[PDB]
Amino acid sequence: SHMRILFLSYRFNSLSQRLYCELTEREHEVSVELDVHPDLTVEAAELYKPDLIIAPFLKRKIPQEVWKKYKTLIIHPGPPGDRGPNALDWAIMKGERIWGVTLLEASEEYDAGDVWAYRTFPMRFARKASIYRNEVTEGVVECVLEALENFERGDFKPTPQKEHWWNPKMEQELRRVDWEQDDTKTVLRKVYASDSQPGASSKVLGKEVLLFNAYPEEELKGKPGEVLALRDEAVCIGTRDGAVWITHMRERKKESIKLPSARVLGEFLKGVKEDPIKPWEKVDFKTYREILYEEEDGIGFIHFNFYNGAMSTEQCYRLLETIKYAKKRPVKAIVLLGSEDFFSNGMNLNTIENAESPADESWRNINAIDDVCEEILKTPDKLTVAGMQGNAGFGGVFLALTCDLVFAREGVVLNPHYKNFGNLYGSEFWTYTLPKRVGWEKGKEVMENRMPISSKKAFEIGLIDGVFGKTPKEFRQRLKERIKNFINSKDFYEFIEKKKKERTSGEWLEEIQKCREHELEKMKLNFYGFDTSYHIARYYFVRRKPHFRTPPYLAIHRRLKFS
Ligand SMILES: CC(C)(COP(=O)(O)OP(=O)(O)OC[C@H]1O[C@@H](n2cnc3c(N)ncnc32)[C@H](O)[C@@H]1OP(=O)(O)O)[C@@H](O)C(=O)NCCC(=O)NCCS
Ligand SMILES: Nc1nc2c(c(=O)[nH]1)N[C@@H](CNc1ccc(C(=O)N[C@@H](CCC(=O)O)C(=O)O)cc1)CN2
Repeated sequence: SHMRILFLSYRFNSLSQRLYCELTEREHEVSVELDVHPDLTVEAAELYKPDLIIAPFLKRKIPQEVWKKYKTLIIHPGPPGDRGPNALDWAIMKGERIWGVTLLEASEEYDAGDVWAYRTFPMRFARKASIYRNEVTEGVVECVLEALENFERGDFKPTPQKEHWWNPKMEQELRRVDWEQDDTKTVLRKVYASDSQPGASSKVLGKEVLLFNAYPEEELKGKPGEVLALRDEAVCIGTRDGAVWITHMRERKKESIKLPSARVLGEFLKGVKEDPIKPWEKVDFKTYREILYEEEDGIGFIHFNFYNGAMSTEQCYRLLETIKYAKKRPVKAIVLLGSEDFFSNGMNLNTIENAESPADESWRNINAIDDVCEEILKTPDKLTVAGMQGNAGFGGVFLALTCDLVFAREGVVLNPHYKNFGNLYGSEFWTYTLPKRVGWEKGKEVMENRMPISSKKAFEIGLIDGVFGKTPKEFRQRLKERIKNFINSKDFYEFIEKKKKERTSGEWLEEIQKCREHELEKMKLNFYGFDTSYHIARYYFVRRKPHFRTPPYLAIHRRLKFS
């Protein structure tokens, strides 16, 4: 019953990773072939001889030689009968109330194969990536697990499609924001449909840009197209009936880097005044709040919505300032909540690559995230909690591990490792937090593993302290009630008493410092030494360069001892 399954994916993306966790933790073997060349895909399937092929994310046709020989099921992020490469883009642009996902059989015509499973769900008015990572992903997991059981059953007959419609690749002219003609709702719809790829084209201050990560603004009312304000490198732009914040942009050029808006517009933003809102301020209206601090029931909650989970050096210092604020408050616990889509993905590779010296900026960024980690660790008189509502990878996983307690939503995927990105040693005090949780033996195994793990697996191995809730909202409510009941028990004051004794002693203070300097010694060699694999890997990743090989940690079939 344990199947051998081959994934065909354009990239090993969030959906591919989630499915990888769901299948392998059910004791199926999953090998991945990235979509490099049809000839390579033919070879992959003849080497691996899968029981079943699943294509979670693919942008071109599987060759007939493969799907006529091996049963091949393709994910489509739309309901049955929807066909085309940009299903979610069109669903958002058209304002569809209900949407869905479909698992269909490979065929010669795009998205025309018989249906193995499907789920429908109501749409949210939200970024494409948010729909993809939540509703679409959860529905795909259900369809794939259902198709697996039906495949093992042996007698299954898929349903041919009846009604169908085709939506082609959406052109940039359809996404383009015209500030004079588009009200705020229209700007949001266009950016949402284009986020995180490929962006909504527009002209801001006479510059051709692509827009990402929009938020309505209800106070600042200016003139259509006028850059009204700057807040944490996001810009606020007047629309037909109001204003919208745009936090990130990209020059309308090949292989340009997605960056905070202020680093793209740059010289054209002289005279635009910063308009700050401290995270702890209460505000009556809709606006962009990168970081939000709220106190409830003796708990201080810190939301930090860093686009794509990437924490630039400057974002790290803004988070650090909010943590220091919270530590002076009369709360018994501080909870780091990240955002709904990500807890954290560690250093911001985009702002590093864009820096005059990416090596220097790497150094600044890793010291800044370590300063956040050290501030959390040196909190002897309050409980600290990491609540991972969404995925965490790289330095962001070990950020969470500096908190006393780590909890995650069901279905969150963790990448507690670096080795994919030119073998960084990592820091964030992992040489202290990881052995304390799972020991050194199991600790090195965790960081040697280059594949994702679910929050359920992380809990089973003792990497985190609990997993609960199906949605961000349900996770936050359960987390709050769990912490509330703990900080009002006797074991809280007993826990804090032991934490005070330990984290005020010089021996603990000394051990922590030695951990940081050892990790940063290794990291400095990653950044400045003869090996430049980190810099090369960074260049390809941030500029969306295509894959030319599937590495052996993904492709079981491309390993040496294979038969
Ligand atoms: C984007 C999409 C294509 C899926 O990819 P994904 O969910 O983003 O997968 P990932 O796990 O790699 O997400 C990581 C993101 O966080 C960014 N990120 C993470 N850590 C980062 C860091 N330290 N620094 C900078 N950026 C970071 C990544 O750059 C990436 O963002 P990007 O999409 O702008 O490149 C999805 O939105 C979509 O629309 N799919 C439809 C296509 C389809 O289904 N076709 C048919 C399939 S059979
Ligand atoms: N055997 C086969 N292979 C497939 C599918 C299939 O059902 N049958 N379904 C594919 C997923 N859905 C689509 C639908 C349309 C397009 C498409 O239209 N692509 C452009 C390429 C431009 C682009 O990058 O989008 C083209 O002209 O070929 C790509 C994937 C995955 N590969």
